[PDB]
Amino acid sequence: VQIVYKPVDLSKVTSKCGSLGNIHHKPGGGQVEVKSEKLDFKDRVQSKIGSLDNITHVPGGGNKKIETHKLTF
Amino acid sequence: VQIVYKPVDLSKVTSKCGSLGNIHHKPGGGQVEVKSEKLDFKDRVQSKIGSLDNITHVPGGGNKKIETHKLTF
Amino acid sequence: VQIVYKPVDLSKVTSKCGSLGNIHHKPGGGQVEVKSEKLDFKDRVQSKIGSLDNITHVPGGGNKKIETHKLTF
Amino acid sequence: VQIVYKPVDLSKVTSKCGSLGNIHHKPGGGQVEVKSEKLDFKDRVQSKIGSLDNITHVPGGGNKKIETHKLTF
Amino acid sequence: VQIVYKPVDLSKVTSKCGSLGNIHHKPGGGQVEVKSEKLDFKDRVQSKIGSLDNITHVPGGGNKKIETHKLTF
Amino acid sequence: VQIVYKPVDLSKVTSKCGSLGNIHHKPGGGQVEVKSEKLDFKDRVQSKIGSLDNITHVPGGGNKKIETHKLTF
Amino acid sequence: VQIVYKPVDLSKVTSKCGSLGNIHHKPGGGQVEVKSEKLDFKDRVQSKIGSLDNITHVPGGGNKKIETHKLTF
Amino acid sequence: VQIVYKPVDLSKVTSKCGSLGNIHHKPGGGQVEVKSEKLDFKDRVQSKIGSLDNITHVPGGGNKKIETHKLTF
Amino acid sequence: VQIVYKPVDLSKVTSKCGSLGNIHHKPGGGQVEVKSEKLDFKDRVQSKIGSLDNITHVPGGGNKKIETHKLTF
Amino acid sequence: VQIVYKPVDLSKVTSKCGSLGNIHHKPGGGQVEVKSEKLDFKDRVQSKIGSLDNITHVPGGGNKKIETHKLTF
Repeated sequence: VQIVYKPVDLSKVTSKCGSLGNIHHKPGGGQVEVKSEKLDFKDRVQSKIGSLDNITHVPGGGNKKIETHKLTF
Repeated sequence: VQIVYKPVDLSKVTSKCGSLGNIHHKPGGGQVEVKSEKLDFKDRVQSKIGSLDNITHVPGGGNKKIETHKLTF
Repeated sequence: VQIVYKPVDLSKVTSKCGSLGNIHHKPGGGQVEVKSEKLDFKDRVQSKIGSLDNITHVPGGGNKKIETHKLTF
Repeated sequence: VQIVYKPVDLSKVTSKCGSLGNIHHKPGGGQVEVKSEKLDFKDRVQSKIGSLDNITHVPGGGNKKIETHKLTF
Repeated sequence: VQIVYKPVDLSKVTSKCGSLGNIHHKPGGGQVEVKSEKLDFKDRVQSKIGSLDNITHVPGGGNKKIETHKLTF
Repeated sequence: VQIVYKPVDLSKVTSKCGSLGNIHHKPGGGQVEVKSEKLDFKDRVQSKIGSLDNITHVPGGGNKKIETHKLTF
Repeated sequence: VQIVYKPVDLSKVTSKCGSLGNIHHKPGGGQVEVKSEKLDFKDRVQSKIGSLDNITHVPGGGNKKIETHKLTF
Repeated sequence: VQIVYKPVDLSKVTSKCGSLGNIHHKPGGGQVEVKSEKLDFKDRVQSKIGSLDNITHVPGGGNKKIETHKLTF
Repeated sequence: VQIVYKPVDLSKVTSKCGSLGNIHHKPGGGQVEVKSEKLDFKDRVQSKIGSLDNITHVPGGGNKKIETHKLTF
Repeated sequence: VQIVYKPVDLSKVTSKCGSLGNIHHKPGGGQVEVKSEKLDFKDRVQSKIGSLDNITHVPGGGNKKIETHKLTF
């Protein structure tokens, strides 16, 4: 068995941006309610229960390059 | 068995943007309600229950390059 | 067995944009309601229950290049 | 057995856009309601139950190139 | 068995941004409520219960490059 | 008074040239003579008097782009 | 009075040239003569009097971009 | 009075040149003569009198970009 | 009075040149003569009188970028 | 009076040059002669009188960037 694995990555990921300018995120307030009696969690549970998510994600360049190489035998 | 694996990636991912200008995200408030008695989670559960998601995702260049190489035998 | 795998990627993904200009996302508030008694989750459940999703996704260049190479024997 | 695999990708994906101009997304509020008693999920369930999806997806260049190479024996 | 693994990464991830300009994130206050009787957690539980998430994520360059190489026998 | 001045220039000025090849500029000699008695210069004079101009202007790409923006009140 | 001045220049000025090749500028000698008695210069005079100009201007890329922005009140 | 002056320059001025090759500038000798009695210079005089200008201006890339911004009140 | 002056310069001035090759500047000798009696200079005189200018200006990249910003009140 | 002056310079001035190669500047000798009786200089005189200028200006990269910012009141 002879294997060779020479992936040649080169990829430029360019993004210039001379300006972004003013931004405004001014919503109003809102309510949340959840009601139950009991529960039970098992084996890799993930659960957000009740939230108010206000975000302002502003990268001056936010290029997400991602990769996943993987071999197996 | 003789294998050769020479993927030659080169890809430019360019995105210039001289300006973005003003932006405004000004909604109003809204409510959420959930009601039950009980539950039970098992084996890789994922559950958001009740949320108010306000986002302002503004990359001055947000090019998502992604890849997935994979071999097996 | 002799295998050769020389994929030559080159692809430019260009997108210039001299300007975006003003943007406005000003909706009103709305309600959500869910009602039940019980539940039970098993084996890779994914469930959003109740949400108010406000988004402003503004990339000054948001080119999604994606790939998936894959071999097997 | 002799195999050769030399795909030569070159594809430009260009999209210039000198300007986008004003945009407005100003709807009103609406309600949602779901009602039941019980449930049960199994084996790769995916279920959004109740939502208010407001989006403003504005790429100054949003070219989605995608690929999928795949071999097998 | 002879294996060779010479991945040649080169990828530039550039994002210049001459300016970002003023930004404003001025929402109003909202409430959250959750009500139950009891619970029980087991085997890798993750659960946020009740939150008010205000964020202002502003990188002057926030390019997320990520990778994942992986072999196995 | 409200003025807005957003000229969006984009113009490519491309000129490839795979080769120019041999060139020869082999003229002969010539004479020049000027005769007078006196003179007098005033207020932004420009005067070449007597010259032998041999030039070989060979740009491998000599695209003259020029512009002139101008406002006034 | 409200003025805005956002000229968005982008212009590529490209000129590839794979080769120029041999060039020859081999003229002969020539004479020049000027004769007078007197003179007098005033107020921004410019005067070349007698010259033998041999030039070989060879840019491997000699693109002259030029601009002139100008305001006034 | 409110003024805004946001000129967004971006202009690439590219000029590749894989080769220039041989060049030859081999002219012959020439004479120059000027004759007068007297003179007098005043107020920003510029005067070359008698010259033999041999030049070989060879930039491997001689792109002259130039600009002139200017305001006034 | 409110003034804002945010010129965003970005301009690449690129000029690659893989090679220039042989160059030769082999002219012959020439004479110069000037004759007068007297003179007199005043108020910013500039005068070259008699010269033999042999130049070989060879930049491996001689891009002259120049600018001139200027305000006034 | 409120003034703001935020010029954002970014300009790359790149010039690669893999090689320049042989150069030769082998002219012959020439004479110069000037003749007069008297003179007199006043108020910022500049005068070269008689010269033999042999130059070999060879920068391996001779990009002249220049600027001139200037305000006044």
